[PDB]
This record gives sequence, C-alpha cells and structure tokens, in this order.
Amino acid sequence: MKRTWQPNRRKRAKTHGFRARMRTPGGRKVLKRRRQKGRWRLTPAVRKR
Amino acid sequence: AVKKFKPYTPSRRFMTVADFSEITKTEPEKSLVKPLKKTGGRNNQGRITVRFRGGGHKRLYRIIDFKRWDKVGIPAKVAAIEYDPNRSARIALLHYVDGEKRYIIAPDGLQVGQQVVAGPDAPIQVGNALPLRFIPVGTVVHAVELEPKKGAKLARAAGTSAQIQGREGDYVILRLPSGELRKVHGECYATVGAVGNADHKNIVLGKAGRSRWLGRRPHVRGAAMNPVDHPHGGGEGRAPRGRPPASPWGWQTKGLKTRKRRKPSSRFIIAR
RNA sequence: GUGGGAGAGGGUGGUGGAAUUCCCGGAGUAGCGGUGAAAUGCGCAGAUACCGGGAGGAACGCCGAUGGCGAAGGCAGCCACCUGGUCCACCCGUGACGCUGAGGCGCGAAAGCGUGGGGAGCAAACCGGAUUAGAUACCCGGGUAGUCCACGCCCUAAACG
RNA sequence: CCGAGGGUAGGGCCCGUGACUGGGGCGAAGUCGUAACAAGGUAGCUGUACCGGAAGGUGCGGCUGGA
RNA sequence: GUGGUUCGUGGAGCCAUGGGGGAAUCUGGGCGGACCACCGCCUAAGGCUAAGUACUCCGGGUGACCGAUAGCGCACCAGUA
RNA sequence: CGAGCUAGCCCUGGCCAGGGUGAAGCUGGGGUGAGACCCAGUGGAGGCCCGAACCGGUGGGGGAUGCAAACCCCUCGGAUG
RNA sequence: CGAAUGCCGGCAUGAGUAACGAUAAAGAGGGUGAGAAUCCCUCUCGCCGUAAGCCCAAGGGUUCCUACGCAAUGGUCGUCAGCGUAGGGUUAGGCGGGACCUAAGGUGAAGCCGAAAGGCGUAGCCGAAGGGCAGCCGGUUAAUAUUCCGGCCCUUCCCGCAGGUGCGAUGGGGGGACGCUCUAGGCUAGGGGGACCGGAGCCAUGGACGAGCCCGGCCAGAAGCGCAGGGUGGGAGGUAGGCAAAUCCGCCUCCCAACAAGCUCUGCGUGGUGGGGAAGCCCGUACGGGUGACAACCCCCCGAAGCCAGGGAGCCAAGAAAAGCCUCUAAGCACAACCUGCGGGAACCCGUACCGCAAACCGACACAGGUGGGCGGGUGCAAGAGCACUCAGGCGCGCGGGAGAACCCUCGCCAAGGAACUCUGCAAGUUGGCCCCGUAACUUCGGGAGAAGGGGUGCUCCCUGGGGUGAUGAGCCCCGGGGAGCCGCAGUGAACAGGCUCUGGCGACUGUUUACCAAAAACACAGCUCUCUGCGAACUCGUAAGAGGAGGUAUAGGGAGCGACGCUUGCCCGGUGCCGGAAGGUCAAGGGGAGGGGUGCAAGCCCCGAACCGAAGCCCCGGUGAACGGCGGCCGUAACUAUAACGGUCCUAAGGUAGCGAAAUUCCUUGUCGGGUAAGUUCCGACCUGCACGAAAAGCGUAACGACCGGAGCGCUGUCUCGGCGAGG
RNA sequence: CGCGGGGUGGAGCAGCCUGGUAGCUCGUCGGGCUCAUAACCCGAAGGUCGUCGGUUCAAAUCCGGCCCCCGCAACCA
Ligand SMILES: [Mg+2]
Ligand SMILES: [Mg+2]
Ligand SMILES: [Mg+2]
Ligand SMILES: [Mg+2]
Ligand SMILES: [Mg+2]
Ligand SMILES: [Mg+2]
Ligand SMILES: [Mg+2]
Ligand SMILES: [Mg+2]
Ligand SMILES: [Mg+2]
Ligand SMILES: [Mg+2]
Ligand SMILES: [Mg+2]
Ligand SMILES: [Mg+2]
Ligand SMILES: [Mg+2]
Ligand SMILES: [Mg+2]
Ligand SMILES: [Mg+2]
Ligand SMILES: [Mg+2]
Ligand SMILES: [Mg+2]
Ligand SMILES: [Mg+2]
Ligand SMILES: [Mg+2]
Ligand SMILES: [Mg+2]
Ligand SMILES: [Mg+2]
Ligand SMILES: [Mg+2]
Ligand SMILES: [Mg+2]
Ligand SMILES: [Mg+2]
Ligand SMILES: [Mg+2]
Ligand SMILES: [Mg+2]
Ligand SMILES: [Mg+2]
Ligand SMILES: [Mg+2]
Ligand SMILES: [Mg+2]
Ligand SMILES: [Mg+2]
Ligand SMILES: [Mg+2]
Ligand SMILES: [Mg+2]
Ligand SMILES: [Mg+2]
Ligand SMILES: [Mg+2]
Ligand SMILES: [Mg+2]
Ligand SMILES: [Mg+2]
Ligand SMILES: [Mg+2]
Ligand SMILES: [Mg+2]
Ligand SMILES: [Mg+2]
Ligand SMILES: [Mg+2]
Ligand SMILES: [Mg+2]
Ligand SMILES: [Mg+2]
Ligand SMILES: [Mg+2]
Ligand SMILES: [Mg+2]
Ligand SMILES: [Mg+2]
Ligand SMILES: [Mg+2]
Ligand SMILES: [Mg+2]
Ligand SMILES: [Mg+2]
Ligand SMILES: [Mg+2]
Ligand SMILES: [Mg+2]
Ligand SMILES: [Mg+2]
Ligand SMILES: [Mg+2]
Ligand SMILES: [Mg+2]
Ligand SMILES: [Mg+2]
Ligand SMILES: [Mg+2]
Ligand SMILES: [Mg+2]
Ligand SMILES: [Mg+2]
Ligand SMILES: [Mg+2]
Ligand SMILES: [Mg+2]
Ligand SMILES: [Mg+2]
Ligand SMILES: [Mg+2]
Ligand SMILES: [Mg+2]
Ligand SMILES: [Mg+2]
Ligand SMILES: [Mg+2]
Ligand SMILES: [Mg+2]
Ligand SMILES: [Mg+2]
Ligand SMILES: [Mg+2]
Ligand SMILES: [Mg+2]
Ligand SMILES: [Mg+2]
Ligand SMILES: [Mg+2]
Ligand SMILES: [Mg+2]
Ligand SMILES: [Mg+2]
Ligand SMILES: [Mg+2]
Ligand SMILES: [Mg+2]
Ligand SMILES: [Mg+2]
Ligand SMILES: [Mg+2]
Ligand SMILES: [Mg+2]
Ligand SMILES: [Mg+2]
Ligand SMILES: [Mg+2]
Ligand SMILES: [Mg+2]
Ligand SMILES: [Mg+2]
Ligand SMILES: [Mg+2]
Ligand SMILES: [Mg+2]
Ligand SMILES: [Mg+2]
Ligand SMILES: [Mg+2]
Ligand SMILES: [Mg+2]
Ligand SMILES: [Mg+2]
Ligand SMILES: [Mg+2]
Ligand SMILES: [Mg+2]
Ligand SMILES: [Mg+2]
Ligand SMILES: [Mg+2]
Ligand SMILES: [Mg+2]
Ligand SMILES: [Mg+2]
Ligand SMILES: [Mg+2]
Ligand SMILES: [Mg+2]
Ligand SMILES: [Mg+2]
Ligand SMILES: [Mg+2]
Ligand SMILES: [Mg+2]
Ligand SMILES: [Mg+2]
Ligand SMILES: [Mg+2]
Ligand SMILES: [Mg+2]
Ligand SMILES: [Mg+2]
Ligand SMILES: [Mg+2]
Ligand SMILES: [Mg+2]
Ligand SMILES: [Mg+2]
Ligand SMILES: [Mg+2]
Ligand SMILES: [Mg+2]
Ligand SMILES: [Mg+2]
Ligand SMILES: [Mg+2]
Ligand SMILES: [Mg+2]
Ligand SMILES: [Mg+2]
Ligand SMILES: [Mg+2]
Ligand SMILES: [Mg+2]
Ligand SMILES: [Mg+2]
Ligand SMILES: [Mg+2]
Repeated sequence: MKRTWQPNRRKRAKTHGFRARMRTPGGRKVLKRRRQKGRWRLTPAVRKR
Repeated sequence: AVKKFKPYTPSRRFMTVADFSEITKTEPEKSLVKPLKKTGGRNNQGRITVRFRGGGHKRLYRIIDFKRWDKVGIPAKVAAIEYDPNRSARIALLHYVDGEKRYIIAPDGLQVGQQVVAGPDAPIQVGNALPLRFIPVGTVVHAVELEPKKGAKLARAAGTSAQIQGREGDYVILRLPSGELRKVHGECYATVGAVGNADHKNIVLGKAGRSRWLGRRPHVRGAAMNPVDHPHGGGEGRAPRGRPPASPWGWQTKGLKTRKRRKPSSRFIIAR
C-alpha cells in the first residue's frame, strides 16, 4: 500500500531547512553539534529550482 | 411558518425547514456594510478549546450595527429583510436618509418600507431605539446594552425579548429572556419590540447531516470512552457512571453552580 | 324596505379594583394552623397579627332576579372596534319564492391528547397526620399533572323541559 | 384459434380446530368487605381522568331521578 | 515565607532573601549560636583590583602505552560509505 | 527531533459515466359562501434506488523462507454526500 | 578460553535441493558474431486498447542521443542494455515561476506578556495548481523546440512627434466577486454516412468490371463582416453618509428609457495569406526517405460534461481576499502631467534533456503493491467511462527444453439421489439485461416493490403512426404499432447483469470504528431530559499576555445521560452528592492581653500566655432521583382436594407499579405444556417456581432499513452418498 | 466442602454482647354489651428456650459436639 516516504522538496527545506534550524534555539544547537562533529552536510540536501 | 416534508426518505419526514417568506426578495447580501471575511476555526492558537466543531458550510460575516447612538436623530427607511448565517435572528438592512446603509437585527413586526430611528426623541414603535430611561415601563424591547456606549448584548437571539419592570436611581429594572431581573443603567439604548422569527425554536433538524451543515461534528458521551479519557469510562457492559456525574475535566455537572462568587456585577442582579 | 328597541349572543385588542400567595422594609412577640377532639405542619434561625412597598396569576363582589340572550354547548368588572340573531311600528316592495330534512357539512360543557407559553389559588395521582378491626376513603397538613392563553386535535354527558 | 380440465403461483370469503388467555352466563346454604336503597350514616347519578383485593375512592364539569 | 552553612525547626544564631511594618549618623550601627547583663571584634546597605588555581582545540618532549578485532569511531581522502 | 504514514480542523482547487423513482411547487380542471381537499399535466426533490470511475474491505479460497513485513482471485458495502 | 541463544571474520550443512517475480504465447527464415531460444531484420501467431495508448504535474537527476565495449549489474543467455568508457544534446517579451496580488497560516514595526531561552501581537511583509496576465499553425535534429525557422498576431516600458483633456494618489467609490442542484438557445471539439471528389492498385477459389474492394477527402488564420450570447439605463436639481476632499458613490426628487433599441465585450463561423496531405508501390537502415499529388480537400447526420459565462430556474446549509481595471477628487503641479493614434528604440532571471500507474517516482530488488490532472477512436449489446472484439499505438511481462505418475493450485463436466454434508448450504451452484402482464401481510400512506409469480427477446417480407435536420419535401437520424413467414436444442444464442420467501433477536434508519486477526447488538445520529452560564458568560488551552467560546448573547453557549417514533417512565432524600439555610457548636493566621518566666542596681530589653473577638470547611436544619443508589422476611385462612381475594406478625429510608419474562438475563434445565420434524439440548407460541427483567446505564412496542446474529421452507447444486474423467500452472 | 446467621408460650418477634430479673402484638379461656355474631369493655391461663455434654455458686445468656433452617463463596486453568 502507500508508504511513509512521500518526497516533497518544499516540505523538506521548509522543515529540516537551514533557515529553519537557525530560527529556533534548539535547532541552532542542532547545527552546532553537526558542525562540531564534522558532518559534511549540516542539513539535508534539498534541491532543484 | 416552518415548511414540512412528506416521508419520501426516512429522516426527511421528521425534518423541518424554516420558512423564508419573511425574506424580502433579497438573498444576495450587501457588500460594503458587510460582509467581511469570517475566520472560521474551532480552536485557539494551536489546540482545540471548544470540542466537536469544524466543518459545515462556508460563511460570510454580516457586520451589523449594534450600537445605534451612532445616528441619533437620523431617520432611515427599512429596505430589505435578509438571511444571516451567523445568527438565529433574521436581519434587516436599512437606508438612512443620510445616505448611509447598515444592518440591524430585525424585530418581529418591522415591515419593509417602514421608517425607523433612534435617540432620546424617538417614537415608541417597533424598530426605534432609545436610552432605557425614556422607554415606557412595561413595554417589551430587544437589543439592550449593558453599559452605556458598549453596544447591544441582551435579547438578540431569535424571537427573544426583555420587559422593562421599574426604575431605581440612575438604573432601570429589566427581565431578561432567562428570567433574571437585572438593573441596567438608564443610558443604555434598547431598540423596542421582540426579536422576531420565533418559529426558529421549532425547526426539527432532521438527519445527522443537518447538524453537520451548521458546523457541528458528532458528540461522544463520556460513558462511551475509557477511564483514561473521561470519568464515566469502562469497564464492562456500559455502566452507571459510578460517581457524581462529571465533565471530561472532572467537575460535577449535575447541579454544581459556576458563577464566580465575589463578582462586582452581583449587586446589580436580583433573579435566576 | 323604511324608522327604531332591548340584550352576560359572538371574535380580537385594551384596561380597573378587591382578595390570595410569594419577596422586600418597618414594627412586634410565644405561639400560629388546624378539628368532633387532635396530630402531621409552621414558628425565637422572628412565625401568627399590623403597617409600607413590589411581583404575578386567575376569577369579577354589590348591581343580580324566581331577570336577560343564544340553535344548542353555553354567555356576567369596564372600554373600543369588527360581528350574528332578534323584537316593535309604518303597511311601502317582491310576489307562493314555503315546511321538513336520509347523507354531507359546520358547531359542540367538562375531563383528555399534541406543540409551545404560563403557573397565584385550587387540586386527580401521590406523601404525610388522625379515624377504623382494617381506610388504598370520608377529616387535616403537604403536593404533581391539570385547571389559564395560542394554535391543532378529541365528539362524550343526567349535552334534561 | 378457441377449448373441458389438469399443473404452477398468489390473493379474497367462510367453516373447523389449537397449548394458552380475555371477559361472560348459569350453578339452594363457601371467603372478604358494606358500595347503593331512609340523609344509607361521604346525597346520589353522571362523561372523563387517575388510583385501589373488591365493591369503590378522588379530581373537573354537569343533572334532580336529593336537600 | 524560604534558601545558604555540618545544621532535616531544633534551644537555631549568622549570611542571603519574596511579604508587612519600618529607624538612627559615633552618646551612631552589625557581630561574638535563643535571650539578657558584662567584656571584646568589626564599621552593612557603592565599585574596581594582579599573582598563586582550572582546562587542553593547538605546538613540543617523554613512555616497565597500543601495534591494524590493538590504539581515537578513522594509521588508508571518515564523521566518509 | 518528528504530523512527507496516520487523526482532526483551517485556506484554496479538482472529481462523481449511465440509468431508475418521483417530493414540494406551479398550471388546468373538480369542489366550497370562501376553503380544506380530489384529479390529471408540468415540475425535478432526496444523508432515495441500480451501477462504472472512485472510496471501501463482507464471506470464502490462494498466498505464509510470499509477488507482497496486509498481497492475489472470486464475492461483496457506499457511491450528490 | 570450548561453551556465556557471547562479539567480528572466514568456511561448512541443508543441495545441485526450493526457486528463477503474474498461465497475455509463441514459431521460423536471414543477418552479426570467438560465442545466439534470448541482439538486429522479415514473415506468421498471441495480449492490452477509459490502456498494458498519448498529454501534463509531483518526484527522480544524465537515466536522453551516438560511438566503442561485457569483468561486474540483468534472477539464464547476452554481440543487448535503464550497465562500463567517451562525445554530443535542454535556446522563450507571449509556456510556467520571479521584478503583480492577496487566503489559510507564518513573519512581525507599535504594544502586552514571560526566571533565561521565549510567548502573543490590529499595521506591513512573506505565503498558491486562487485572482491578474500578451501565441496560434506548420518545418526542421541522431538528441531541443507554443523556445530554433516559416507564415500569421500580439504586450509592455522608454524617447519622439500629431492631436485631445484640469492632470494627478499607497487616499474615496465602483468593479473584480464567487454556493449547491437542475437547466434553455446557438456554437465548437469529436464521431457516423456519401450514389460526389481525389488516388496508387486489385478480379483471387465457385460468382462478381460492379454507383465493386481498399485508402483519404483538412489545419491555422489579423481587419471587416455575419451569426450566437454576456454585460450595462441616459438627463437634471438636492445632499448632512462614504472617517480630508470629490463632479464619483450613496440617499431623497422630478424628467425621458425599459428596450439589450444603442453603446461595448467575448465566442463561433467567414475571412488577405500560410501549411498539411492516405493506402500502395520503390527503397538500405538500428528507420526515415521518395513516388502516389497540380492530391482531392465537397454534401448530410449525431453531437457535448467544452465555448458564448457574470446565461437562467430552484433551494437552504446562504456560499474568500487583495491587485490589475473604471471613476473620484487631496496635497503638488498645470512650459508639467495623463488620454488617443503613428513611429523608432528597450524587453531581464530561473525551468525546458529523459522517465513519469512506472525496470528511471514511494516500497533494501528490473518488487503482481502505492501514485493527482487532461485525451481516451469504431461496431454491437436499452444506456454508459460497463462488456466482447478491435483502430492509432504499445506489448508477449529477461531462464529455456521435454515429460503427461501421485499430490497441490485454478478450471470444466456428470448417472440416480438431491443438504443426507457440516459448527453453519461454508463453498459452489440456481437466478440474472431490457419490455409487458401481475403482485400479500403490515405500514409512520412515502413504502413493503425488482415483493412473489409469470410471458416477451432472433431473422425475412408486407402494411402503418410520431418526431428531428432540411422549406411546408427528399434523404440522413431517432422513437412506435399491426399482419404474415423462416431456422435452429437454444434468439440479452458469446461477454457484462438479483436466488426467492416465512419468522424471530439487536440496533431506528444513511453513516463510524480495532491501518496489520474483531465492521458488530459496539461509536455516531436527529430527538428527549437534567444542569451550569447576564456576557470582561460559563467552560477549555496558557506561568502570563493572550486565544478559542464568539466578532455569538438564554430560541444562545458549555457539561451529563438517553438515543427516530408510539404508549409510558412508579415508590424511597435514611446514607453520598449538588442546592438552599445573615441562628448556633467547632474552626487557622491575626487582634487581644488576665497571668507567668529569663536577665539586669535599675529604667528597660526578651520570651512564654488564659479570657474574649476571629473566615470558609465540618456539624446541624431543610430540599432535591431524566442526582450516586435502593426498591423485604416468617406464618395462617375459602363447604372435595388444591390454591389463596382475606389476616396476623417482624423489620425497613421505602419494600418494584406498569409492561416484559427458561430472555443476548434461567443455575437446577433438554423446566412444563403447545407448534415445525419420521425424529428438534437449537427455533417459534405459551405457562411463571424471574438462581439473578423492569421503567432515560430507560421499559415494552415499532413500518422501513442490515456484507449484523438465530430458526424454518422452495428452488438449485460435487456439500454429502461417493466418487470419476478432462484442462492448464 | 468451606465461610456467618438462626431455632424462645399456639403464631410472629424481643430478651444475651456488660450471666441471677423471659417482654410485646396477636391468638386461646372466663365474664360483659347486643335479639344474636363480630367489634369494643373487664379479668385469667400458657414458654423441658433445638438437643447431648461443663462453665460457674447460678446458664435463655459463656464455651465446645452433632439435628434441621437461611443467606454468601465454589475463582486461574
Ligand atoms: Mg471587500
Ligand atoms: Mg493554545
Ligand atoms: Mg505556532
Ligand atoms: Mg420541541
Ligand atoms: Mg454521543
Ligand atoms: Mg470502549
Ligand atoms: Mg489527552
Ligand atoms: Mg478518570
Ligand atoms: Mg454489566
Ligand atoms: Mg452497582
Ligand atoms: Mg464508570
Ligand atoms: Mg302593499
Ligand atoms: Mg333543517
Ligand atoms: Mg369538546
Ligand atoms: Mg377542557
Ligand atoms: Mg393545597
Ligand atoms: Mg387534600
Ligand atoms: Mg368501625
Ligand atoms: Mg336542565
Ligand atoms: Mg378459534
Ligand atoms: Mg376460552
Ligand atoms: Mg361478612
Ligand atoms: Mg352504606
Ligand atoms: Mg353515602
Ligand atoms: Mg358513597
Ligand atoms: Mg367521577
Ligand atoms: Mg384516592
Ligand atoms: Mg536547609
Ligand atoms: Mg563576631
Ligand atoms: Mg566581627
Ligand atoms: Mg578579577
Ligand atoms: Mg580499528
Ligand atoms: Mg596481521
Ligand atoms: Mg573501529
Ligand atoms: Mg404534481
Ligand atoms: Mg433524481
Ligand atoms: Mg444515495
Ligand atoms: Mg477504514
Ligand atoms: Mg450503488
Ligand atoms: Mg568451560
Ligand atoms: Mg558467523
Ligand atoms: Mg531434499
Ligand atoms: Mg523435489
Ligand atoms: Mg523446481
Ligand atoms: Mg519472469
Ligand atoms: Mg485482443
Ligand atoms: Mg551513468
Ligand atoms: Mg538509450
Ligand atoms: Mg553498440
Ligand atoms: Mg549474466
Ligand atoms: Mg532479481
Ligand atoms: Mg559481436
Ligand atoms: Mg550507457
Ligand atoms: Mg531585474
Ligand atoms: Mg511579490
Ligand atoms: Mg493576514
Ligand atoms: Mg512571533
Ligand atoms: Mg499577522
Ligand atoms: Mg504582499
Ligand atoms: Mg498563480
Ligand atoms: Mg504568462
Ligand atoms: Mg525526445
Ligand atoms: Mg484610486
Ligand atoms: Mg477600492
Ligand atoms: Mg473465379
Ligand atoms: Mg479557419
Ligand atoms: Mg466628506
Ligand atoms: Mg508524403
Ligand atoms: Mg447566473
Ligand atoms: Mg497590497
Ligand atoms: Mg479627474
Ligand atoms: Mg523542452
Ligand atoms: Mg519534453
Ligand atoms: Mg493518469
Ligand atoms: Mg522483469
Ligand atoms: Mg512495479
Ligand atoms: Mg488511483
Ligand atoms: Mg469519448
Ligand atoms: Mg447495456
Ligand atoms: Mg474494459
Ligand atoms: Mg449429479
Ligand atoms: Mg441429471
Ligand atoms: Mg429437488
Ligand atoms: Mg443435517
Ligand atoms: Mg452427520
Ligand atoms: Mg442455519
Ligand atoms: Mg453462499
Ligand atoms: Mg432473517
Ligand atoms: Mg430481521
Ligand atoms: Mg445499526
Ligand atoms: Mg482489524
Ligand atoms: Mg457492515
Ligand atoms: Mg475484517
Ligand atoms: Mg474574549
Ligand atoms: Mg470571536
Ligand atoms: Mg445546553
Ligand atoms: Mg446507548
Ligand atoms: Mg435517598
Ligand atoms: Mg440526601
Ligand atoms: Mg434531608
Ligand atoms: Mg451547604
Ligand atoms: Mg464559620
Ligand atoms: Mg420463564
Ligand atoms: Mg416440545
Ligand atoms: Mg415435539
Ligand atoms: Mg436473571
Ligand atoms: Mg437492563
Ligand atoms: Mg424512576
Ligand atoms: Mg447507553
Ligand atoms: Mg434508570
Ligand atoms: Mg436501549
Ligand atoms: Mg450501514
Ligand atoms: Mg469433489
Ligand atoms: Mg495439468
Ligand atoms: Mg489465566
């Protein structure tokens, strides 16, 4: 039947986006750590135009 | 009135509709004086505070005039009488001679063509509005104010009305659609007559949908749910509550009074 | 037809006072209620009795009669509108148009029912107190439907001269 | 083609019968109470309504076949 | 009414405080474990102040530390696949 | 950290083949003092009826290291709310 | 280190075993090649065709196209490839998105709130398949094109000229602007027919040179018309409203119109011109090209759900905003500015390849699953998007070959019986579409109804009645009637297409639910009742601010239970709850201090501390059951026995009424009578000794309704006696 | 089998738990009123307390054993 991953570019940047994470105190920390851990990608790689 | 139906479908037998004869060939509302976008929504910021709402026909707000000392002395002619989805009372639209249009909740009687007005002057006739003092003790009246300049608030439901009782200082005793004798200030307007369309209390919704149309989702009894989400809940084949009847949140609901005790509004009240 | 007469005949709207019950203020105590006798009941948490105010409901004392009116049921404070019947005189008009009435139709006390309102007094059911052998009764204290209005039904009667 | 009749299907009227049940009629001397007739010891009768082992009671209005 | 101290209401001070009341300027004020007397110690309600102490992203030295299932997760283009 | 599955509601768009049944309401007639009411003809109502799309998931069978961590076949509910 | 279902890695066993991913299907010749069932070609066969064919959107991201290549990836093979190496390929003022607008909602100056982090928050901003908005048709590439090119046609800006006019705003008004269902007139898309027109060709096998078969008979298109249809009154005075001002809008009042007459604005034709253009035949593809061709390019018919669109009618549940656009005036400014024509110039950024019901997206996979929008041809079946076949197009589902045991899956058929099967007719069968006869109890007069039960259904000829388009006619296309006659076992001849009734239980009913074992008698439901709440309402969220409630106001809103409807819903307030009781008893801090202690020589300082004054709560006094709940025991009695209308007594707060009862409640129990049966622990009707019904956790009924549960009959049957043969996987 | 409740004049109930004292309503008997019966009035009688044991000076009363009676439990499988 229908599954749980229904990709959607908008929803994805809108939710796990970078400006998205900067906006909140908890998300900013999410960035810190990922930066502090090394992670090549701080946030998901949404795309297209 | 109240239209009836032959049983050509169970439900549309007991079903009963209103009679919109009193509706002056109007229907399409009046831009300008209303309508405004009406933000429908069953909960506040986030959560749902009143339960069981949502869904139900889209609606446009008819921005009515609920404080008439706006036009003291300026007479206006009642133009139409139309339907208002936001209330039980039908409403009348009227053109002042000032050239301004505005709606008023329509009183029983008021016919299209009639002239109506407000102010200390104003003749005591259906439609006219005046400060409570200047109104004849005993006359009935609707659309009362509670405090000078704050707008109408009492007897505005379909065909409801309040009767003046006496005077007493800068105050005048009323008798609200509920039976409470209240002391209102003299300077509160109150347009004379009863609200009209009193057949409203007689409409037999009819089916399940009918309720759904007016935006009210099904209502489930506490008795149906479990202990986890309401007092009356569990365990075997139904049950008799098992304790003093209570609400989802738990306070008694078969008798417990609510008005907050030490309210300042107490002293101006006298009844039930 | 013309001109008049009496009437609680009928419908709607409006209004008056007396009394009752309740609420509020004054004043005032030790009992009030009730019956053949009492008890239940009410009352020092302020009753009964008196005064002052307020709310509401229903029925209209005297006039009143053994009277009037209506086809019957039935109709009674006062005002107005709308409305039916009816009697008298004048003998003017039509000119036999009349009597009865299966059926249909309309009306129809009280109780009752539907939907909504109202609810003072009363009062089925019912609960208490007496009485009795026992009382699901007669008496006493409570008291709900109902009695009141609107509309829709219900068609009964010792609807009896 | 029609057609006596037979077959299938479902209605209409009637008679018979059925555990059990409703009230009824009749049956010399069983039990309960006393309702009516004298003013019947609550005048009675009444349409209706509710209640009660039972006659009956009470409410509303009516009648004299009572005062 | 509470917190801080070893102090959990204890005979419960002191030092902080939200609530209420509410002074004085050296013959003034706090403290020395309720309180009171004496004998002493300090001078609240303004502030700044090195060094000695903490740590190790980083540089260096050494190892009765490891030696590719060990050692950091990764000795190797790993916070990757 | 999650409502890109799912539950609810908000804003704004889309979708529902083809047949049945026939409500009120009109119109003509009947009737009455005037009605009620009775007839047709018209009319097209409806959590109405059959039935694709579509939304389901009743009964059986298969499938059960599957085609599939919910599937397949027959059968079936609703389908202008 | 030998064990911890230990941890990591490597290798065994099951085993050449199960599988090889839909049962839509393959065969052959010829290529290429080291190597072909599997790659290319051709011939034949089969499959989808409201798709298994085309166009978008979302997602994907090089998968597109071409060249060279098989180690791996392909469930086999592989010379193939969606795979490996390299190169090429996506062109826009008109499409979509942005230099336009606003919805929900976010953001958020002012303001308010919060230990901090942060929470709200009228203005503004942001926010989109909603509004506004200028491109159609054909040609070219191996791969792009409403983008390149051809033809035809537009939109803005800026700079000019030529004329007109008080011009002019984020401000005023108007407009834009709106539901659901049903719909008229005229068009288009699309499709059917043609004795007419245009064509390569073709007489097969017994007949046919025939108005013979086959193929095709358009597309776009400015101005101007023509045909439909949508919008809309024109004057003039008065004016105090439209938060300043208006000449505009609004409100009075006189005129003329009421018509679309006239102004506009769309659509559809027609239109200068521009373009396409079948079969077949020839060729070489991995495909496209050439000829047919000077191609013809015409006449009818059906006809929309699309267009005219802001069309109309009906209804109740009463149906966005903002901008663009018209208009009005204000500051300013009127040598500006704006409007109308004609020129010349300027017109940016991003997307465009390819997949797209799927081998490229969501499912670890070339996964029988999941995925919104548009087109979806023809004939026949009453209709249709259904069904069978079949156009265009696209497939044969990436392991094959044989064999023809059992046993499984899917399927077909059967003697005689027919439910005996079995927990249960589970399953399978029967029945089945349309047309016409004909339909009961009951009922809430609608329904029950497709009740049940029946007959008709093909083709041939004759006669005949309506329409519809054309003119009042031919044709062309729909609906009818009547009479003769033909052939089969059988005429919805294949495919799609109710088994039927009787009576019980539960629930009124349409709806809802345990995604992934329960779809129900459970939830919901109109409706009934109780209760709270007078409005800064109650209530709910929140620390607050706030927000919902509600831009509501007792015919209104919150909470509870009951659950269409009918007739009804008895008695107990002793206990608990809720409610009403300015008397009392008790009562915490606090007030008060009689009185007592500690220290001081002392004034003093510091403790304790009894009277009494002190809320709500409890006690107490009342009420209240559609509030929590409860609603008896033992004896005796009648002129056959039997039983008890009657009585006695004990205890209670009162001592279950009506109605129902071997029950969805009944243990003893297959109670006992009666009915169905040959036989009935189930079923139905009764009886009452109701272990342990009962009145809004309602009681007892109830037409209609049901993938709900029980009983029974008819029909029909492989369910069974009791099996048997056949088919494919 | 198990839990706890109960046997009192003729009937139905008290009487104990804090042992010495059996009480109430009805009924039965005698007498009255009435013509007579009932009612009502006046008086009177009746109880090995389920039984066998002992506990104490003394048992209806306290304690164990059986005889019936009534109610409650008999669950997980
Ligand atoms: Mg607006
Ligand atoms: Mg909130
Ligand atoms: Mg938020
Ligand atoms: Mg009602
Ligand atoms: Mg509910
Ligand atoms: Mg539950
Ligand atoms: Mg919760
Ligand atoms: Mg709870
Ligand atoms: Mg239960
Ligand atoms: Mg219980
Ligand atoms: Mg419970
Ligand atoms: Mg004469
Ligand atoms: Mg007569
Ligand atoms: Mg009557
Ligand atoms: Mg009456
Ligand atoms: Mg009374
Ligand atoms: Mg009385
Ligand atoms: Mg007596
Ligand atoms: Mg009389
Ligand atoms: Mg019989
Ligand atoms: Mg009989
Ligand atoms: Mg006797
Ligand atoms: Mg007597
Ligand atoms: Mg008498
Ligand atoms: Mg009597
Ligand atoms: Mg009577
Ligand atoms: Mg009585
Ligand atoms: Mg501490
Ligand atoms: Mg010190
Ligand atoms: Mg010191
Ligand atoms: Mg420092
Ligand atoms: Mg390592
Ligand atoms: Mg090594
Ligand atoms: Mg490691
Ligand atoms: Mg009709
Ligand atoms: Mg229809
Ligand atoms: Mg339907
Ligand atoms: Mg579901
Ligand atoms: Mg259907
Ligand atoms: Mg070992
Ligand atoms: Mg291993
Ligand atoms: Mg093996
Ligand atoms: Mg094998
Ligand atoms: Mg195998
Ligand atoms: Mg395969
Ligand atoms: Mg085919
Ligand atoms: Mg690649
Ligand atoms: Mg390719
Ligand atoms: Mg190649
Ligand atoms: Mg391979
Ligand atoms: Mg594979
Ligand atoms: Mg090769
Ligand atoms: Mg490649
Ligand atoms: Mg730019
Ligand atoms: Mg923008
Ligand atoms: Mg907004
Ligand atoms: Mg914010
Ligand atoms: Mg905002
Ligand atoms: Mg904006
Ligand atoms: Mg847009
Ligand atoms: Mg565009
Ligand atoms: Mg391409
Ligand atoms: Mg403007
Ligand atoms: Mg505007
Ligand atoms: Mg030949
Ligand atoms: Mg053209
Ligand atoms: Mg102005
Ligand atoms: Mg060509
Ligand atoms: Mg329209
Ligand atoms: Mg804007
Ligand atoms: Mg201007
Ligand atoms: Mg492209
Ligand atoms: Mg493309
Ligand atoms: Mg699609
Ligand atoms: Mg495959
Ligand atoms: Mg797939
Ligand atoms: Mg789909
Ligand atoms: Mg089509
Ligand atoms: Mg068909
Ligand atoms: Mg098909
Ligand atoms: Mg057979
Ligand atoms: Mg046979
Ligand atoms: Mg048979
Ligand atoms: Mg059998
Ligand atoms: Mg058997
Ligand atoms: Mg069965
Ligand atoms: Mg079956
Ligand atoms: Mg059945
Ligand atoms: Mg049934
Ligand atoms: Mg149901
Ligand atoms: Mg489930
Ligand atoms: Mg179901
Ligand atoms: Mg299921
Ligand atoms: Mg508010
Ligand atoms: Mg609001
Ligand atoms: Mg309510
Ligand atoms: Mg229920
Ligand atoms: Mg009680
Ligand atoms: Mg109580
Ligand atoms: Mg009480
Ligand atoms: Mg109280
Ligand atoms: Mg107190
Ligand atoms: Mg029984
Ligand atoms: Mg039997
Ligand atoms: Mg039998
Ligand atoms: Mg039972
Ligand atoms: Mg029950
Ligand atoms: Mg009750
Ligand atoms: Mg319930
Ligand atoms: Mg109950
Ligand atoms: Mg029920
Ligand atoms: Mg259903
Ligand atoms: Mg078989
Ligand atoms: Mg086989
Ligand atoms: Mg267990």
